[PDB]
Amino acid sequence: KEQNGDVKEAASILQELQVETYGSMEKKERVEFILEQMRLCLAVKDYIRTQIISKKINTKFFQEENTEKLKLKYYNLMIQLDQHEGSYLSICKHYRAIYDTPCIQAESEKWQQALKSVVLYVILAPFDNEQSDLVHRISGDKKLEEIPKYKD
Amino acid sequence: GSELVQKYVGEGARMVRELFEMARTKKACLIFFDEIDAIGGARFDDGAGGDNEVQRTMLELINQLDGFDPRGNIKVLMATNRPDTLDPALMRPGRL
Amino acid sequence: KLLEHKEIDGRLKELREQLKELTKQYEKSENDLKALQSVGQIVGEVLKQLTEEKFIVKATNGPRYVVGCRRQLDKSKLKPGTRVALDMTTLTIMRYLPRPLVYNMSHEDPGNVSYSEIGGLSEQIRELREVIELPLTNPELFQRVGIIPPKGCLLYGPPGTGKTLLARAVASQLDCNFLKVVSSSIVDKYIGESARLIREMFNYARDHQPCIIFMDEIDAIGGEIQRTLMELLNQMDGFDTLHRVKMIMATNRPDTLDPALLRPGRLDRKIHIDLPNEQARLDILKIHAGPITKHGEIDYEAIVKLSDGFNGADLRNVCTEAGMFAIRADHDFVVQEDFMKAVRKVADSKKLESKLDYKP
Amino acid sequence: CTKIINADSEDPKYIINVKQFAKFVVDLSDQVAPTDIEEGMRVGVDRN
Amino acid sequence: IKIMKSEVLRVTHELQAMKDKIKENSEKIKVNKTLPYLVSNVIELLDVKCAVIKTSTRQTYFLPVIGLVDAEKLKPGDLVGVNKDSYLILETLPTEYDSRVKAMEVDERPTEQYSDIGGLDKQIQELVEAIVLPMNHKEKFENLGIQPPKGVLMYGPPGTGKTLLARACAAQTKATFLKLAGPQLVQMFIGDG
Ligand SMILES: Nc1ncnc2c1ncn2[C@@H]1O[C@H](COP(=O)(O)OP(=O)(O)OP(=O)(O)O)[C@@H](O)[C@H]1O
Ligand SMILES: Nc1ncnc2c1ncn2[C@@H]1O[C@H](COP(=O)(O)OP(=O)(O)O)[C@@H](O)[C@H]1O
Ligand SMILES: [Mg+2]
Repeated sequence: KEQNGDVKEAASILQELQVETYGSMEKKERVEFILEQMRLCLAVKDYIRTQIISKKINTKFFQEENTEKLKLKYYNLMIQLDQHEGSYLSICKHYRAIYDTPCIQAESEKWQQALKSVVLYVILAPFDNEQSDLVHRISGDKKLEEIPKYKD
Repeated sequence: GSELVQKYVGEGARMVRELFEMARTKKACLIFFDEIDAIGGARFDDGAGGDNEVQRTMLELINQLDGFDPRGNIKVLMATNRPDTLDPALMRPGRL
Repeated sequence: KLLEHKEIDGRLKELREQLKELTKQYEKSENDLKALQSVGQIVGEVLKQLTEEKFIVKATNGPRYVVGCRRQLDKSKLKPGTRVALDMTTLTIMRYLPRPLVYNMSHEDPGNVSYSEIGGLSEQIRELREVIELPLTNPELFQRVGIIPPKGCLLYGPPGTGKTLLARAVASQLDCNFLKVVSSSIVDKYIGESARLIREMFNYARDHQPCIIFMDEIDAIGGEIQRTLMELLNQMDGFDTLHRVKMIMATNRPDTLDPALLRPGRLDRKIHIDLPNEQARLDILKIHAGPITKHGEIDYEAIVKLSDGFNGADLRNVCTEAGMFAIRADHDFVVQEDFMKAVRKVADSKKLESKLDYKP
Repeated sequence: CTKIINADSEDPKYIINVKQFAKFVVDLSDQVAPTDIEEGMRVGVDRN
Repeated sequence: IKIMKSEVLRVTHELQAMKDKIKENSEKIKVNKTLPYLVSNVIELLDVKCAVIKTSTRQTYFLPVIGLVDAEKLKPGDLVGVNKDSYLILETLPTEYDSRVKAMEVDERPTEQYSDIGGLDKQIQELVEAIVLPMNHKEKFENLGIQPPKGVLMYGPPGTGKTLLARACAAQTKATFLKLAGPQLVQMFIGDG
C-alpha cells in the first residue's frame, strides 16, 4: 500500500501490529518491524506515536554483532524526529552515536559526514552545562583535523 | 511448682534438666510433681505468645520423661485435681 | 675452573633468593609490630545530627554519647542510620562503616526462573506482560495519558500452579529484583503492631530494594476481623507512585474476596488462572522431566491422560518420585511404560501422589 | 574450661567460659597440673 | 676468587643480621602475646585489611588492622583470640563446640530395629529413602538428575511413633546421629541459643 502512495493507510495498517506481543518472533525481526513502524509514522508525521515507539525500542540492542544497519536506520529516524522537534542536543547525541558505529568509522566519507553533523548540531545547541560538556568532549578529538573549517 | 517458673527465659527448662540429672545421679530416684497443672498446661499459639516459657519448660519435662536419651530408673509421680487441662503429649501413656 | 665457579654462583643465587625471602619475612614482622600499636574502635550508630560538629551516637551494646567528628570526614556521609567507628577514649567518630534480623525471612528473591520453565500459561503470561510491563518499561505513558499507575493486580487461582513462577519469569525478563513478601520486615496489616510494621513495609521494600513486591498467606487477607479488614484497606488504599508497593496478589479462591477491594487502584486487575489444561499439563511434564535422565521413548500424552485435576507442584513431585523409584529399582533411565502406572496411582483422597511409585 | 587447645602439648592453652562475663584463652598457674585440669570441668581463675 | 669470597661474605652478613632481626621481632611478638585472649567472632572483613570484631563480652568493635593473623586465612564467623585491652586479634582459634553441643552427639547407639515399628511401613520407607538413600547412595541421585529433600518433618498426634522411628533410624544407620530438642535451644544469655 505504501508503494501505491497510500502512506497514511500503510502506516495505519502497520500501527495496529503489536510486535512485543509476538514473543517467538526474532529480536532482530521485531526491531526491524519497529523501525518500519517508525519510518511509516514519520512519513505520516505522527511524531507522538513515533516517540512512543522510540520508548518501545530498547537502546541495548544496537551494541550487538549485525545490528549496524538497524542502528543506523533507527538513529536516522530519531534524528529526523528531533529535527522536527528542534532538540538540537538530542540530535547531536544521536549523531555522536552514529559516528561511534564501527561501520561508519571504517568508511572515510561517512565518518567525516557524521563528525560534521555532530559538531554542527553541538554548535546549534543552546549554551548550558551539558552543551559545554559535549563541546569539550567533541573538541578533544583528533579526527577533527580532517575537517579544518569545522574544527575552527 | 513455683521454682520451675523462673523470671528469665529458659531458666525453668535448665531447672528441669538439672533436676532430672540429680535424679539420675541417685540410684532409682522418685520424683513427685505436685500440682502439675501449674506447669502442665496445653500448648497453644492462637493467644499471640501465651506463656511460651512455661510451655518450653513443660516441653523439656516431656522430653526428659520419654524420647531419645532414655529417662532411666526414674519413676515419676504427678498429682492434679484438674487433669483435663494437661497437654495430651504429657498425658500420653509414655510419660504418665 | 669455569664449572666450579658456576656451581658456587648457583649456590650463591640460591642463598640470595633465601635472603630475599628473609627480607619479605622481616618486612611482614615489622608490619605486624606496627599493627600492634593500633587499638580497636567501638562500633556505633548515629541517631541524630546535633550540630556541624556534634553527633549523638549509640554503641551497638552500650549507652549513647554526644561526640564530635574526628576532622577529615564527610559530614554528609554521617546521616541518621549510618554505622561509624568511635574512638574508644575520646569517643570521636574516627570513620564510618557500611551497613539475622527480622528481614532474615523477608527476601525470597525470584531466582533465575524464566519463561521457558513455565509451560502452558501463554494467555496468562500475556496478561502479566500487559499488566506489569508498562509500569516497568514505560511509566511515562501513564503521565502521557495522565493517570496513576495501576497497583492492585490480582492473579487469583489455585496455589501450586505457578503464580510465583509467572512472577519470577517476568521479573527475570526485566531482570528486576522480585521481593516476594515473607511477612517479616513487610507485615503491615498484622495487628500486633500498628505503625512500626507500616514503617518496615514501606522502608524495607521500594526505598531500599527498588520495586517488584508480592505477599504471603495468599488467601488470608483477600478474604476483630472487620477491623482487620479496615486496617488492610488503610494499608493498601493509595500510596505515592514514586515508591512501588505493587500488590500483586494471587489468592487461591474467588469466594475469598469482598467488594471493598474491587475498586481500581486498590485491586484493579483480576488475572484469572484456571485448572491447568491437558496440553498445559503436558508442557509442564516436559519441562519438569527435562532434568531427569529419561533414556528411551517417553509418550507423555499417556501420562497426561490421568493427570486431570493436578497442579504444577504435583507434576514436580511426579518427576521427583520418578527419580525416587528409579533409585529404588536401580534404573539410570526412566521411561513412559511405567509413567503409565505411576499416573494410574497418583489420584486419591490426598491426591495419592507419592503412591504413584512405579515410574522408571 | 570450655576446651583444651593443646597447641603442642607444651603450651596447650585453655578456653574457659566465665559464666556470662566472657570467654578467654588462659593457662594454668604453676600450682596445678595439666592432667588435673580436664576439659569441661569448672575451675577458679584469678581476676587479673 | 673475587666473586666467591666477596658475595659469600656479603650475603652471609646480610642473612645473619636479618635473621637476628627476625629473632628479635619474633621474640617481641611473643612477649606481646601473653595471656589471656578474649575470644571473638569476626562479623565481617572490609577492605579499607580491616575487620569487625564481636567479643564474647557482647561488644562490637572495629579494627583498621587485623593484627598478627592473615586476612586471607579469615572469614566471617571465625573464632579469634584478641587482646583484652587493645581488642586486636592476637591468634586465630580452631572451631569450638559447646559442652551441650558435644554431648548432643549420639554415642550409646540405641538398639531399636525397624521391625519393632508396627503399622508404619510407608513412613519408614519414606524416611529411609529420604534420609538414608541420599546418605549412603549419593551419586545415584546426581546421575538421575533429581534433588533429594534436605530435611524431613515428622508430625502427628503424640504416641504415633515419631520418636520411635527416629531412634530406629539412629539404630539402623552408621551415620553421626545428633539428637536434640527444641527446649534446650533456649538460653537466658543473649545469643547462646
Ligand atoms: N507404630 C508403633 N509401633 C510400635 N510401637 C509404637 C508405635 N508408636 C508408638 N510406639 C511405642 O510408643 C512408645 C512411646 O512412643 P514414642 O515417644 O516413641 O512416639 P511418638 O509418637 O514419637 O511420641 P511423642 O509425640 O509423645 O514424642 C514406644 O515404646 C514405642 O515403641
Ligand atoms: N507452568 C509450570 N511449569 C513448570 N513448573 C510449574 C508450573 N506451574 C507450577 N509449577 C511447579 O509447581 C510449583 C508452583 O508453586 P506456586 O504456584 O509458586 O505456589 P504459590 O504460588 O502458592 O507459592 C513449583 O514448585 C513449580 O515447580
Ligand atoms: Mg515420641
